[PDB]
Amino acid sequence: HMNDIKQLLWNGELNVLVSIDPSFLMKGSPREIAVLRIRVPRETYLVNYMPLIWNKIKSFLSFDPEKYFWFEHNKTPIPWNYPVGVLFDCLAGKSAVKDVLTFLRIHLVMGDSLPPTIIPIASSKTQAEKFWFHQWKQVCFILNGSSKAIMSLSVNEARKFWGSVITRNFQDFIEISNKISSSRPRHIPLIIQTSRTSGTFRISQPTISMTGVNPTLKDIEGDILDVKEGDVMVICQGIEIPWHMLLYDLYSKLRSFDGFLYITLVPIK
Amino acid sequence: DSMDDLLIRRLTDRNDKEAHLNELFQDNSGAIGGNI
Repeated sequence: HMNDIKQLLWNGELNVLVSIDPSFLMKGSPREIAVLRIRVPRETYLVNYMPLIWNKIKSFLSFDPEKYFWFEHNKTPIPWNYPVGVLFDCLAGKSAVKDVLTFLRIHLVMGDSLPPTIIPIASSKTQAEKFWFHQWKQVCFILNGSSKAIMSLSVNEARKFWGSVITRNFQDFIEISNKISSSRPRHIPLIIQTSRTSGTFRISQPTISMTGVNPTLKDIEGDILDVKEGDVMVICQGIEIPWHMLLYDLYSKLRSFDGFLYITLVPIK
Repeated sequence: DSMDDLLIRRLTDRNDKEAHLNELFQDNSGAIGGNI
């Protein structure tokens, strides 16, 4: 059922190897300082781990805490403002005394010339919450036609909503997310992306009306395929999704923790 | 339900595979979700 499925997504979790570039550290500091081996939920943001990072390297920093900070994967800038699982799917591709280790390698970097479209890691401890709540405000509007449902939550209710993401309180998350919208969607909050690993990466947020209709993924093939296509596998929440899958079902069950349903397109052959 | 059964099956498998060798990533064992 739905909640069982949502519980599986909530329990989603990855092995993440974080490396701190020497640029942040004092020449000669212990190896263990620049490395963190952690478990990170698919439904969260990498930025929620800055406190953990800072607390470990504080005593060995190479500066007094005008450079910018951001994450990278194999020398390629990676946006912190997407759920970790979505970043993973984008990097994994078809991947959806010797063993296969499934993990995400992340490197904390600094610099003066902030990379294109990259939102730097802030010192403002409400950066993620502010961005995330703004995500849900858009979602409420997309789903209900208005943002009334979310604006009506008490201030503490909204804080409790974000709080559940940090504490992993499934009950609270389900409680508030459902309150924002539990009716049938007017439109679907859908984001479509390709790979950040292979080829020319692209992302789109097509407008998809749901009033009086019940489209399948195939039905919206016009938003998924490009002009050149007029050989694509759809990956959502790290798994393969059939073309006959109903969009309402997909959204209502597999949407991410920021309220948006994300699909990753990967070449089959 | 069979579609839901398909979802559960693939998501469970996903979690299992992604949980493999988690013993090597225990530096935040007491704070999975990070911190405020």
